[PDB]
Amino acid sequence: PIVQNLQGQMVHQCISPRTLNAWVKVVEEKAFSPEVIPMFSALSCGATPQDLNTMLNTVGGHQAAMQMLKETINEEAAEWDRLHPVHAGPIAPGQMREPRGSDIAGTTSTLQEQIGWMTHNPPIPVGEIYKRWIILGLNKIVRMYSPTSILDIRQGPKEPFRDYVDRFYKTLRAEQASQEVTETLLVQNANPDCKTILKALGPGATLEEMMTACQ
Amino acid sequence: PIVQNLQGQMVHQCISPRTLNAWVKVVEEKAFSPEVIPMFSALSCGATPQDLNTMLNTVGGHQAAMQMLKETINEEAAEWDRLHPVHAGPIAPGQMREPRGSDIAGTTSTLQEQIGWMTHNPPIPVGEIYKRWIILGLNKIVRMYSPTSILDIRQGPKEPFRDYVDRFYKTLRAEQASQEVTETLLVQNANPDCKTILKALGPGATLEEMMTACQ
Amino acid sequence: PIVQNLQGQMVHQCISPRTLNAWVKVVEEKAFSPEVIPMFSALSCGATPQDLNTMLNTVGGHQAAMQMLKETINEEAAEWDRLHPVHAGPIAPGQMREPRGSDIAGTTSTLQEQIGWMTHNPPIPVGEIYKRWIILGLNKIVRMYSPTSILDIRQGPKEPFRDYVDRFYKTLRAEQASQEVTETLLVQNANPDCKTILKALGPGATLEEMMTACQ
Amino acid sequence: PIVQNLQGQMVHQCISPRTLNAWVKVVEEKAFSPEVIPMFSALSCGATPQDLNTMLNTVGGHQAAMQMLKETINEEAAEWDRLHPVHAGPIAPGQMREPRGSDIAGTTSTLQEQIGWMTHNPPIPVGEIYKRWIILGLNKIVRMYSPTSILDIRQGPKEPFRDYVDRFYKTLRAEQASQEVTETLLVQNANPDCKTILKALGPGATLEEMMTACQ
Amino acid sequence: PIVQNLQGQMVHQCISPRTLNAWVKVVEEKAFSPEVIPMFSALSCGATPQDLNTMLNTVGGHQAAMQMLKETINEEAAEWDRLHPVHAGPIAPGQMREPRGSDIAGTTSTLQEQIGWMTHNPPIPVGEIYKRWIILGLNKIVRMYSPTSILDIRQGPKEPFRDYVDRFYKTLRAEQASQEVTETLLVQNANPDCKTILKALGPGATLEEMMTACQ
Amino acid sequence: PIVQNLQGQMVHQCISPRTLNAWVKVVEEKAFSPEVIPMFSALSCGATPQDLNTMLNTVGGHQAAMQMLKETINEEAAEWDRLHPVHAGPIAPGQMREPRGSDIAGTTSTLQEQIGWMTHNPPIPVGEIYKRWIILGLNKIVRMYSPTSILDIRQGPKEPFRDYVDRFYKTLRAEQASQEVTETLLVQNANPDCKTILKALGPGATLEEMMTACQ
Ligand SMILES: Cc1[nH]c2ccccc2c1CC(=O)N[C@@H](Cc1ccccc1)C(=O)N(C)c1ccccc1
Ligand SMILES: Cc1[nH]c2ccccc2c1CC(=O)N[C@@H](Cc1ccccc1)C(=O)N(C)c1ccccc1
Ligand SMILES: Cc1[nH]c2ccccc2c1CC(=O)N[C@@H](Cc1ccccc1)C(=O)N(C)c1ccccc1
Ligand SMILES: Cc1[nH]c2ccccc2c1CC(=O)N[C@@H](Cc1ccccc1)C(=O)N(C)c1ccccc1
Ligand SMILES: Cc1[nH]c2ccccc2c1CC(=O)N[C@@H](Cc1ccccc1)C(=O)N(C)c1ccccc1
Ligand SMILES: Cc1[nH]c2ccccc2c1CC(=O)N[C@@H](Cc1ccccc1)C(=O)N(C)c1ccccc1
Repeated sequence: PIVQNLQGQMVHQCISPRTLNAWVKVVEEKAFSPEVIPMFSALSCGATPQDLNTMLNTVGGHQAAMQMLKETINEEAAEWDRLHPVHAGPIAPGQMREPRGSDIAGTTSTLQEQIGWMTHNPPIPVGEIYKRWIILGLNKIVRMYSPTSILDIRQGPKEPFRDYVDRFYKTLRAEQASQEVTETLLVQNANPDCKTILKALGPGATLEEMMTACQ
Repeated sequence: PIVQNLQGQMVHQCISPRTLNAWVKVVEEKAFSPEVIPMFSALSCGATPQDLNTMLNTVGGHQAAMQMLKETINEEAAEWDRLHPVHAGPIAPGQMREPRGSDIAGTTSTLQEQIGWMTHNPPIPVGEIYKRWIILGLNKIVRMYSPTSILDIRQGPKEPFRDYVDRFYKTLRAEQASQEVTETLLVQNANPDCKTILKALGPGATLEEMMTACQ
Repeated sequence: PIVQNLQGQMVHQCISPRTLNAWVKVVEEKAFSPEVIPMFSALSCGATPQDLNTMLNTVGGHQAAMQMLKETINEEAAEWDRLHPVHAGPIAPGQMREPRGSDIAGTTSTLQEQIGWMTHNPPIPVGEIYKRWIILGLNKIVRMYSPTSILDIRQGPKEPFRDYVDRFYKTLRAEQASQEVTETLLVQNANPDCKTILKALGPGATLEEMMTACQ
Repeated sequence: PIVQNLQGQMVHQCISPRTLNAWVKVVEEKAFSPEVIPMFSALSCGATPQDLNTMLNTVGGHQAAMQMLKETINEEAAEWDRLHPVHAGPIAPGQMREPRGSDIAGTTSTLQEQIGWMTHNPPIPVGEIYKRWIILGLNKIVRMYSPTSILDIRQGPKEPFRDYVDRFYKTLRAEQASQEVTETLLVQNANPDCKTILKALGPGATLEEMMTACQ
Repeated sequence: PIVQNLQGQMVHQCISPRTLNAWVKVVEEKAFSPEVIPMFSALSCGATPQDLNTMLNTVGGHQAAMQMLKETINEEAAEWDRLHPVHAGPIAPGQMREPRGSDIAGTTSTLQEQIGWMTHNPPIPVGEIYKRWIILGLNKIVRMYSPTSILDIRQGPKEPFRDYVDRFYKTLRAEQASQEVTETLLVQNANPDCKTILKALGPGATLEEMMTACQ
Repeated sequence: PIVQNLQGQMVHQCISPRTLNAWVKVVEEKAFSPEVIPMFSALSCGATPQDLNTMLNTVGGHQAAMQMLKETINEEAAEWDRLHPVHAGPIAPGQMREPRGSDIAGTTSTLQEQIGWMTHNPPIPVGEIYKRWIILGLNKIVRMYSPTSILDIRQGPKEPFRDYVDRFYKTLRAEQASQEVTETLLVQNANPDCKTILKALGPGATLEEMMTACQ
């Protein structure tokens, strides 16, 4: 990644085994459960495009997902190139060239060029731009592997209300890949006895009040 | 988080895998037992609002609680906006804008803006302000999931006094979410033989003396 | 905690997950065995009162002990206030105020005030003062939960002398909470055959010589 | 490895136990699965040729592979020598000599000479050059130990489409040692019912659309 | 411990959880096997007397040994006082006082005084002096708990020679607490067939040659 | 070890628990398998003779090997003394003395003297010189405990060729203690069917081609 030293200047630092192992284990344990995405984002703080490819490459399984991610990346890179065409022809000696989609994705750029872009003034944050493309793809994957529709999350006749609400909002989080946009459907899919207590609370009950009322 | 360097200046530093993993495991092992809250506070030392959202987002389960936390956060942010309205209209070029509730909660502010607020002179400590809102919500959650009333903590006929006092004050801590405001109820809920020894100690016995007397 | 930087100046540093986890696990594994106390003291090197409360708060169980510790802390703070009354009335603008017991225990002081006291010249070491109060309380707890009197530590008819001496001095350490003030009682509680060998050594035998003689 | 200090200058640093252990465990757990290669590359960030030999040498098993790697290294070093012959005869006192293949592979050069090359201006990046040779060899090994042809990856009659796509692209990755150059063969090797749905999608369906259509 | 900073000056640093845990686990796993002593010495690199007491205090069991260690420490401190008597009477304002045995053992000195001695010019290395006393005691303990005499280490009729030599020199190391001062007794305690081969080698065979000859 | 600081100067640093534990576990898990040697060399990067003795001393078992290592060390030290005799008589006040074999092995030199030699200009690298002696001894040990001759490594009638080549080169590595100096013996010890395929390849087949041909 790029971090600041005591100069205090922005410099490249090797990705640590600590970070590498964290990401590998998160994927191993959690697959594409939505809470994997914020972990990816935090572990890749300050990442160059090279670092981002490294993390993605250390994933052993899930190659269907990874191919879908590649397809999303290529789509975003094509759109980058539409929005910001780069001038062909030889570039000026010693000068910084403009990055195209493939440079941002780190397929056609060197680490040194990536470093140059990220630390220039003003900087071209190719690491942040590539990370956004990756998260866009990962969100699609989280939504694809979400196994259940919110419409099938209904409270069991013997299920405690809190356990039902946990399933409901966990399902909501995956179906929406942790992006916000509920109250009524939650009451509707409650079991008969809880639904009765809830309807009699009136509209605008907080979740706290609902869980209290059905405890 | 924000830490000081050797300049020695306040600078942003990436959240470490060590911290990320600690928080994830604490929640996994302890749920919303009250001692989870001080762990959250210590692990989030120097946190930006982005860092705080990261930690909250890496929690996989407990989505009922998390939605309750969101509702508490939105309440505190609405109140912030009532107390400190921000001036609409274009802000002055190159100047720091005023944060509203959603900026403090990190929903509508960038990391760079958060950094600017936290390191300004005088600083606007948006990380500390957001952490207070979060702890307020987490305390509500700790109190909700407290499974037992202090009124049902009574010493078993064969239960050692120390084991009874452990249950009593552990229950007290959850019911009050580790916030202070006892002696008499502790004696009242003691078993017959211990209660006898305790009553004969008179008022104002220290807990030490009570546990000694019933050992 | 407070540590020195390369300026090299005394600055506040966040408590590390490494330290937090160490303390939590020590208590989990060892309860209030006496060797827990020196571990507490070493893990809390350079601690502010805030850090000390953090460590104490991350303890999940043992709430009878923790309440006894609170009572000891309040006693020491009352005595601090007797010895060093603070002047009421508004304090001088921009000036350091005097800490009372509750400030030292970190109940009524901010981290910034604690930092100010600890780094002032001359410093008021509120972290060290609070740590002493805590260790005073923890020592009482170690002594309370000591399950056996030294008078009941007697060598088994088939127990090796070394195993008996281990139990004897381990019991002594708890009963005295690792504070020093023996030879004769150790011989007295030895089994018949070992006691015979020991009596014939005469007074002033070193433990080494005693263990050699009964090996 | 070589890293920059606060001068901020390029200096040699000892390889850490953290890195050494990471590499050893990766090989132990994963053999020559393709995701091992990017892990090698990241763990060897900034590596001297000495560091690269160290990592390769700490591998205990897989000695057939290691001998194949040696043969690849010797081939690349022979080619280096063809392209960049070094002048025989005594070199100038105090001056940097030219590296030949065996110096780059660290068989005939000292750590001090390697350091000199890597930090000279302009530098001769012998660590990066040697790493490329090693990855070239490791890629051959990954391809050799790939147990299955893509032609034998066909969807089971009861196999979920996603599970089939995972096997297909994982096989592709090994057979090609994680180097890119598919859609049609993936449809062809699908089972009858999925193939029907897929053919009726028309050409140019994204993988996302295909997996959606066969879910 | 005391380490140098970038000033680069000798400063006090808190003992790390890493070090604390290492020592605790070494004792837990290895007891007073001789290889425990060099581990103690290395883990206590740069230790103040306070740090040394900390490490000794975190040992939970083995209290017979610890009392023997205390007795050895008191003996060395008495001898220090004989060799270097300290002048009674009030010491000069602001000046460094002379350490007596109890100051070196850290029973009657503060951390600040210990720091002063260790960093003075010329320094009085109270940490190194105390460590020597401790190792002297630990060596006595290693020798006491050595369960077997070298005279009872004889090669089994079916025991491989290498396995016999391992037991022989491991026994030697404990009986001598890893202090050097053999060839003949090793041959004498060999089994009949190996002894025959060995006698016919003549005097002055290296161990290598002996183990080769009896393989 | 000796490392450079930010001055940036060569200074002594305590050996870390991380390093100490790594070495101890490597020996525990791997004995004197050849890949242990490069691990020793890397873990002892920058080591003083004191550090080298520390690492060797933390090994609990294998005392036959350790005594053989001592004998090798004494041989190398005797030869050092033959090549570089040191002048007897009192050395000049404040001046650096010449190291003899026992100083390099750290038996008769202090840490301060070792530091002086290693950081002098020009330096006398006593750590590197001692490490070479140790590796020379360890290599002898690896060769001694090699359980099998390359002449007994023959392909099983049902053994896959790759599994045979793994055993062959692993045996070669131990018998030669990871020092290079094969093709023909590998074919000769192949099973009948593989030998046939191999002979018909002609001389000069690469191992890659051989393993391909017998897959
Ligand atoms: C955890 C989560 N569960 C969801 C369910 C449906 C849709 C989205 C989600 C999310 C992501 C989610 O909303 N995470 C929160 C952080 C958070 C997590 C947990 C509790 C409180 C705050 C977040 O990133 N931001 C920016 C946020 C902060 C405060 C209020 C609203 C949003
Ligand atoms: C641990 C705890 N148990 C409780 C039971 C009921 C109500 C609250 C609690 C708490 C939180 C609790 O009170 N924690 C203590 C720290 C502490 C923890 C454990 C022992 C001693 C001191 C705390 O944060 N402060 C500021 C404090 C310090 C000294 C005296 C009183 C309060
Ligand atoms: C370990 C311990 N066991 C005891 C039994 C009864 C009473 C007290 C104790 C103690 C605490 C105990 O005495 N710990 C020792 C350190 C120590 C620990 C173990 C062996 C040697 C030195 C200590 O803190 N100090 C200041 C000390 C140092 C040297 C001599 C005497 C005291
Ligand atoms: C993971 C992988 N699976 C493959 C299957 C067949 C052939 C090659 C591969 C690879 C290596 C592979 O292609 N890894 C990717 C990084 C990556 C990994 C996973 C998902 C998305 C991006 C990579 O290194 N680069 C430079 C890249 C980046 C974006 C688009 C295309 C290539
Ligand atoms: C390991 C050990 N085994 C022994 C058996 C009997 C007596 C003493 C011992 C020792 C302690 C032991 O001798 N350790 C060695 C270091 C060492 C350890 C292992 C192999 C080679 C060198 C040591 O500390 N020094 C100073 C030393 C160095 C070279 C030659 C002779 C001595
Ligand atoms: C791993 C190893 N196996 C052997 C079998 C017989 C004899 C020696 C060995 C060795 C030690 C061995 O040769 N290790 C290699 C490093 C290495 C390890 C593994 C694969 C490729 C390169 C080494 O140290 N050097 C200097 C080297 C580098 C390139 C070519 C030839 C030698």
